[PDB]
Amino acid sequence: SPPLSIMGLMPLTKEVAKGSIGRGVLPAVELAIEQIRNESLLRPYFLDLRLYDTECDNAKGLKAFYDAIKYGPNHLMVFGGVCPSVTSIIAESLQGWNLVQLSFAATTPVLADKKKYPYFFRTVPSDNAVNPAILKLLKHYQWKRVGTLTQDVQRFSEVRNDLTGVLYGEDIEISDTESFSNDPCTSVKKLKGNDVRIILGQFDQNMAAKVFCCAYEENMYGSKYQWIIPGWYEPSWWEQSRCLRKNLLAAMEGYIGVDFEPLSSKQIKTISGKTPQQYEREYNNKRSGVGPSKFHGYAYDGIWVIAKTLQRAMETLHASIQDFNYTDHTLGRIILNAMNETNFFGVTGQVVFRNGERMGTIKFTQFQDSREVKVGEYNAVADTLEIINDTIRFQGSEPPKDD
Amino acid sequence: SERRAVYIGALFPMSGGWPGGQACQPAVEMALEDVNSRRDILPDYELKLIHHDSKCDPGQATKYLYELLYNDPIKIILMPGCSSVSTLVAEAARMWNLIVLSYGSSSPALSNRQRFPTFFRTHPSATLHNPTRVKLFEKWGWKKIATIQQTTEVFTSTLDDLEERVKEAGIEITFRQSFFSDPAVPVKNLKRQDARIIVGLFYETEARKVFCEVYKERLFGKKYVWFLIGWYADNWFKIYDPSINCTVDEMTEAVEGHITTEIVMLNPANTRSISNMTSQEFVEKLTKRLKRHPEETGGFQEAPLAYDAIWALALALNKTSRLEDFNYNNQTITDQIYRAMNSSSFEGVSGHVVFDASGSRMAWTLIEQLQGGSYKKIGYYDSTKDDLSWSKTDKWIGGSPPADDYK
Ligand SMILES: *[C@@H]1O[C@H](CO[C@@H]2O[C@@H](C)[C@@H](O)[C@@H](O)[C@@H]2O)[C@@H](O[C@@H]2O[C@H](CO)[C@@H](O[C@@H]3O[C@H](CO)[C@@H](O)[C@H](O[C@@H]4O[C@H](CO)[C@@H](O)[C@H](O)[C@@H]4O)[C@@H]3O)[C@H](O)[C@H]2NC(C)=O)[C@H](O)[C@H]1NC(C)=O
Ligand SMILES: *[C@@H]1O[C@H](CO[C@@H]2O[C@@H](C)[C@@H](O)[C@@H](O)[C@@H]2O)[C@@H](O[C@@H]2O[C@H](CO)[C@@H](O)[C@H](O)[C@H]2NC(C)=O)[C@H](O)[C@H]1NC(C)=O
Ligand SMILES: *[C@@H]1O[C@H](CO)[C@@H](O)[C@H](O)[C@H]1NC(C)=O
Ligand SMILES: CCOC(OCC)P(=O)(O)CCCN
Repeated sequence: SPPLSIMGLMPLTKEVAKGSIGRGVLPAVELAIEQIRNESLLRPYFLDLRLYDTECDNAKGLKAFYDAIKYGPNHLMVFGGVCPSVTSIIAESLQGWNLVQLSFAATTPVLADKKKYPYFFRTVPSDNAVNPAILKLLKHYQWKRVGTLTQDVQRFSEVRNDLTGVLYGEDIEISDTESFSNDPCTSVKKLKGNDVRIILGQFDQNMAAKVFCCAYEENMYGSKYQWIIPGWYEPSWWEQSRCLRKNLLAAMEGYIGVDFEPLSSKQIKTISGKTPQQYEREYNNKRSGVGPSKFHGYAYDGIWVIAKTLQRAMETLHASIQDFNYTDHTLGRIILNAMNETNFFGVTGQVVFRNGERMGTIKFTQFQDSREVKVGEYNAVADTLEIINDTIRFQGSEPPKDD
Repeated sequence: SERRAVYIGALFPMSGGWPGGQACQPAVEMALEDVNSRRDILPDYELKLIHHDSKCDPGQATKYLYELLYNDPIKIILMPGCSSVSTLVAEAARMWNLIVLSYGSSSPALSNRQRFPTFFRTHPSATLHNPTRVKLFEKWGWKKIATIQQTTEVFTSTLDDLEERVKEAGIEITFRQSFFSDPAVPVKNLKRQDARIIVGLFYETEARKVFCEVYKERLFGKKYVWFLIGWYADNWFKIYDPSINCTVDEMTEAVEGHITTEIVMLNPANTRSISNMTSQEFVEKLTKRLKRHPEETGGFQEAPLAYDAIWALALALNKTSRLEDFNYNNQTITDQIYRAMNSSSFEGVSGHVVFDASGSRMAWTLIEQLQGGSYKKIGYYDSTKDDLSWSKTDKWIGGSPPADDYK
C-alpha cells in the first residue's frame, strides 16, 4: 500500500526529562495507528508515521526537523511538538514547507496567534483555556469581585493577561492585581489588606506551598475565602520553611484546582467504537513498563484527527497525493481546510477546533483533607458548567461572599 | 595554483521591521570586491556570497537557513541581519559548527555565550548606551536616577544592564516605571516621586506620547534632564500624530535641553581605514550602487557595519589561512576562526573594530543635546579606553546642570 507519511516530532530520549511525554504517548499512538490500518480506513493507502527525536532543544529540535525534510520521506503533515520554544520555532516556519502541524502536548497560549502560526493546530486545550471555565465558576457562585496572585514568569503572566479580556464586559471586578517573583508574602498581605475573598492564583507548585504558608499566617483561609489555582501539580506536591505541614493543609483546605480533562467521563462510544474507559484499559495494558502520560488521550485523538483529515483531503482530490513535495501550496491548503472541518467524539470528548485551538473539557478539582477531588467540568463547545452534586464543599453554611 | 572559493551564507532583510538588507547587501558586495582585489589578505582564497531575503522574520529565515545548510556548496560562516533572525541562526549554528556574524543585531540578549557560543556582531549591543550614561551621570554628579521604559524585550534588557552598571559606579536607580502603549500613569508617578534625572527608552510613536504627557505635567525645565536614544527622525516632536493633545510649540518646549546617546556607525574623522577609503568616500561609493536615494534605502546608516563585517571575517580567515576542508561535523576550523575573530583589532569604515568577551562590537557613542528645537553635538564617549571628548557646547538654564534632588 502507498504510504501517507507523517513527521513525528517529539522528545523521546531518557536523557531529556520531557522524553517521558513522548514515550508515555507512544502506546496510545500505536493503538490508534493499529486500528486505522486494520479497518483500512485510509484504503488504498496506509498511515506512515516516522519518528524524529527533538530532545526538547532549540538547535537539536531544528536539526531533527531539517534532517527529516532532507533524508526522510515526503511528509504530508507534522505530528507533535511538546516543548514550547522548539514547537514555536517549527510552527512559525510551517508555511515554508506547506506542512500542517498537529500537536497533542504544546499548551503555550502564544501558539493561538494565527498571524504567526497559521498552519499550527492542537488537540490539547492551551494554558488560557482555564479562563472561560473560571468565569463560568464565578458566575455560578455569584462571585462578582476577585483578586489575582501571579508569579512573574511568562507562563503565568500569559494566563493573567488573558483573564483581563475574558472578564471584560462581564459583571466581574478585579479589585486587586498582585505579582511576586520569589516570595508571595508581601502580595498576600496586600490582598488581605484590600479585603480580597476570591483569589485567582497563577504560580508553580514550589510557589504554591509558599502562597498557602503566607495564607495561613495572614488567616486568608476557611469559610470566608476561596482560592482558585492551577490543577496540574504533582499529587502530594505539598509534602515534597516557617509554616508547619498541618498549618499548610489548613490553609490549602477547599482550594479549587483548574486544568484540562485528560479523558472524557462520558461512557459513550467514540469514533473507534470504544468508550474512553475501554481505551484507557487498552492503553494501560499496552504501555507495559512505560510510565503513563496525561497527554495520551490527546495523542490518540490526534492520530484520528490526521486519519480523518487525510480522508477528507483524498475526497477533495477525487472531487476533481503521492507527489506531495513541500512545494505543493494547494494540497497544504486542502489539508488545512480539511483539518478545520474536524468534528467527532474522541477519548478526550468532542474533538473540534476554533482557529487551530481545541474546544475541549476543563476539570475542576477541590483539595479535601488529603487530596484533590473532582468537583466539576466545563464544556468549551457549549460553554457550560456542570458541578458534581455532593462533592464540592464550603466550611460555612453558604459558599463565601466576595466582600 | 588556483584560488579556492570560500562561501558566506547570508540573510538580508529586504522588508520587515528593519529592512536593513536594502543598503547592507551592496555594502557586503563592495566589501567582497575590495577584499578579493587585495592580494595581501586572502591570496589563496576567493570569498563568495550566497544570500536570501529573510524579510526580518524568523519563520521565513528558518526556510532559508535550511536552504543554506542543506545545499552545496558548504558555507564557512552565517551572516544574518535582524536580531530576531540572528537569535534563531546563532542558537541553531552549534549543530553545524558554524560561526555567526551579524551586521545589524542590537538586542542585548544576543551577548549570551551559553545560548550563542559562536556569535559575533559588528553592530553593538543596545547596552553600549549604558557606559556613556553612567559617565554623564558621574561628570554631572548625579547618584539618583529614575527610569521609564516602553514594554519591549530590548528596553527591559537595556535597563537590566544599566542596574549592574550604576551599582559599580556608586549610583542608584530611585524609581522604575513601565508602559505598554499609554505613558500617562508612569509619567504622573515621576512628578509625584519628584524625579529629576530620567532615562526614557521607547520608540518614536511612544516618545511623542511621553513628551505630551511630560508637557501637561510640567516635567520639563531647569529641574529636569531627560536621557533618550538619539535614533528619532529629524523633527520627531513636531511630527503630527492625531493620538496626542499637545501642540508643536508646547512640545518643542517639553523636549528642550534633553540629552541623547547614539551608537557611532560611521567614523566622524577624515582618516583612511584598511580598505583605504574615507568615511565620506564609502558613502559616495555606496550611493552609486543604490537604485534609490539613501533616505529611501533601509539600513543606509548601518551599511558601514556590514562592510566592516566582511573585513572582520576576511582578516580572521587570513590569520588562520585548510579552509576548503571545512565540514559541519568538525569543531577544529570553527575554533580557530573563533579565536581569530575574538582577537579582531582593525580600523574599518565605522571606526575601530573590536569585540568584547560576548562577541559584541565596542564602539564610540555620539552625545547630543536639544538646543532650540535642534540637536547639537556635545561630545563622544569611548567605553573601552574611558575617554570623553568634550565639545563645551552643552547648555543649562542655571548656567550649570541641575541636581538629582530637592536642594
Ligand atoms: C590611499 O588613498 C589615496 C587614494 O587616492 C585617490 O582616492 C581614490 C578614492 C581614487 O579616486 C583614486 O583614483 C585617487 O588617486 C592614495 O593616495 C594617492 O597615491 C598616489 C600614488 O602615490 C598619488 O599619485 C602620485 O602622485 C605623484 C605626484 O604627487 C606622482 O609622482 C606619482 O606618479 C607616479 O610616478 C610615475 C612617473 O613615472 C608614474 O609613471 C606612476 O604611474 C606613478 O604612480 C603618483 O601619480 C596620489 O597623489 C595620492 N593621492 C593623495 C590624495 O594622497 C594612497 O596611495 C592610497 N593607498 C594605497 C593604495 O595603499
Ligand atoms: C473553518 O471552520 C469554521 C467552522 O466550521 C463549522 O464547524 C466545524 C466544527 C464543522 O462542523 C463544519 O462543518 C462547520 O461549518 C467555518 O466557519 C463556518 O463556515 C460556515 C460556512 O460554510 C458557516 O455556516 C458557519 O457560521 C461558520 N462558523 C463560524 C464559527 O463562523 C469556516 O468557514 C472554515 N474556514 C475555511 C474552511 O476556510
Ligand atoms: C594576511 O596575512 C599575511 C601573512 O599571514 C600578512 O602579512 C598580511 O599583512 C595579512 N593581511 C592583512 C591585510 O592584514
Ligand atoms: C525592528 C527593530 O529591530 C531591531 O531591534 C530589535 C531588538 P534589530 O536589532 O533587529 C535591527 C537594528 C538595526 N540598527
